[PDB]
Amino acid sequence: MTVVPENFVPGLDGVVAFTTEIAEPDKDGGALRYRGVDIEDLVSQRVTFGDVWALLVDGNFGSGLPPAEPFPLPIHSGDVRVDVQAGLAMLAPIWGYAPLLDIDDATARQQLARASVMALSYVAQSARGIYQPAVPQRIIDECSTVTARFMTRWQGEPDPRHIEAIDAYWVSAAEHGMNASTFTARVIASTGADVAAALSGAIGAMSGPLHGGAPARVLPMLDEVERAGDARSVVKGILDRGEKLMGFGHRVYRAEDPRARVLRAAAERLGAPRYEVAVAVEQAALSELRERRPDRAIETNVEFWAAVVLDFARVPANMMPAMFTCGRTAGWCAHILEQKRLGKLVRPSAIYVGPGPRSPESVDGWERVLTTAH
Amino acid sequence: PENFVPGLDGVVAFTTEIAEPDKDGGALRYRGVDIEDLVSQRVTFGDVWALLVDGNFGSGLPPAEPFPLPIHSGDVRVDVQAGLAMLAPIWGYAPLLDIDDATARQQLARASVMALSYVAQSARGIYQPAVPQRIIDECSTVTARFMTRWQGEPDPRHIEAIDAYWVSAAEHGMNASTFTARVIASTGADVAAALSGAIGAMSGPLHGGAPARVLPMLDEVERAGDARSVVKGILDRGEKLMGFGHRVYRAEDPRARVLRAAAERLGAPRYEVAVAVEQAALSELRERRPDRAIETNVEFWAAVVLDFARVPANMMPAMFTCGRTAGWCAHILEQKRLGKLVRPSAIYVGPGPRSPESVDGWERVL
Repeated sequence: MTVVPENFVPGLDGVVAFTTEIAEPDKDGGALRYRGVDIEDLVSQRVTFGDVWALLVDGNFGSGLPPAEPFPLPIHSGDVRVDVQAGLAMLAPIWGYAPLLDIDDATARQQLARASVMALSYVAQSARGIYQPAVPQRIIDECSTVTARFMTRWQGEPDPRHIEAIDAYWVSAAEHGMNASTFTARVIASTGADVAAALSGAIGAMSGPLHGGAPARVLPMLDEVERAGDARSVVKGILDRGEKLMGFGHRVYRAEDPRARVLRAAAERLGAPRYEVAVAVEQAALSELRERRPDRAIETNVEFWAAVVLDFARVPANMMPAMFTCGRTAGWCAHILEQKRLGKLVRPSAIYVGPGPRSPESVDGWERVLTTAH
Repeated sequence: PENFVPGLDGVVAFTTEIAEPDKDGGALRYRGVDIEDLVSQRVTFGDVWALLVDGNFGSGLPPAEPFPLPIHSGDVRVDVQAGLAMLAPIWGYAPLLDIDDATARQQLARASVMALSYVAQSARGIYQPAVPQRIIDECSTVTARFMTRWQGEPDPRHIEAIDAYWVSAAEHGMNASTFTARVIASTGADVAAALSGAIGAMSGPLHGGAPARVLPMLDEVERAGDARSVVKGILDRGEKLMGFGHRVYRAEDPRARVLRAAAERLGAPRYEVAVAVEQAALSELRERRPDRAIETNVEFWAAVVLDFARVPANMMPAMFTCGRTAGWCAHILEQKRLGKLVRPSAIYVGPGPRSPESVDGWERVL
């Protein structure tokens, strides 16, 4: 049994695994930048998601995400995350993706872009479901952005205001430093595996409820406030019965999350019908939490306004984790390529603290083991 | 960031009670039990799966249920990565966060044995009819079921060789696939999603541990007839000698020793040449660097044993994956009970603030 080092912390909390040039969540400064470019300037100027993908991955504009080729989704599992996780892995043999170790940066960059947009197409197809006929490719070819193509392939005739909402949300959710799925993408890429395998594994980590970042589960709250007309009494009733206010908690940035601000502004600008009730809930929830526990720094989670914006765009609640996955594909691809250029296998250690040497016959249940001596 | 080393190299990420690859002490132990005891006494893979996962004997891996593999991608690794992921909706796998240990353990066993069944079906391929379940039901162990599902009528000596290999390969401490399994599990995801991602990381050529590509060497020696000449020849033409190198354990890898013994005991036809190649390779290498500890890679005898059991070279990575499912499942259950997200950090060193207009290609953005 080995001694545990004095400085050991479980979960690698606060342990630096990489340096990165991709994006800076400036929590002290209250700002988020992608390759130096402020997120507010990207969203406010309505830079489309396909261009922000290229910015994060390449470090500049000029080679946006291309449209998806026609490819009917082969997986129908009843879960969107499963469909895209399995379907992406299956791309490597049919498309001829070699291991990352065997290809140059340019080929890796092309495979990342080709697979990244197919992930969005797969999500749109899986969301539309098997009980509807597909949207013809020539209808989707009318669109001029990838986001508009995604909304058309899914909804057929989407409101242009809802297309704008998704574009704001995806840009705001594209990248945010190291997290379990970004980390998983880099670990798999560090083995030299193909890019589809890395994206597939990252989707698996994204699906975990403790990953963080998924749109908050706030729709029953906003329904409870619509029908009662009083946000503060609802907010107090939730807290007084022992429940938790979804979408609010400890600060992430110094104060307001810059992403929460752009999504509140988008919901306002695009006229989301739930906007006022959501703002009334925000005021009442911050008020109640801040006087109940005035030592804690409490702020609105961006995830609160993520759910508002997606609900506006007609995204069902059980589809919101998939929409988060779709925007984060930009950051996943940027980190995969950065990890490719790094060329270092990720390999931490483990310390053994279990039982010492012992015979099989000393282990509980050995008598219930059948072995042949033929 | 002064003398910072990326990739968590050497950083301790977990403590574990599962197994001790005591390389510097010269022994491998699964829950304290020496691997040589397990293999020499012919403990079947399904019972070692339980030992690693539970910490005790008695609740072996169950047989797979009938379930024709739905993914036929041309890549066996892809078939099982995707197929495992698809198990969660049809089987009702809730996230790890939402279930108790007994339910998680049950789901790990059910999916782990389906992975073996999927590999067996993928390797047998779609151009052959499936083996009927009633023939597979005649088997008394999971490894026997695997080789029956694949080969239809497997030689029992070949089933024994596979049992030896899979137990030798079930677990070996922290590596990229085990680490990936733990990270995914630490998010609270379902166990199929963790095994699926682990298979992705396992497929990378830098992962390490897959059976060595030594069959052309063995081919040339059995043809040319003289091992030392061939070994000299390979080194002299500038190539490297597959399956031999710097020591891994203190001296002989204990998994190498049990795999060689099993090839000898089961009468593998290639055994005599493989032994000739081993002695020649170590002698020739020990001559060229006399102050270096040189040992046979276990992966050398892995290829010999697998080739004996009629595993084609392109199916050896999947055979390695099959065995390692036991360690993956053990580590997922341990991560579950640990209940702590794996959240490392990254340090920004990129450009400072700038406007979108100043960025190359801004003239192309609409």
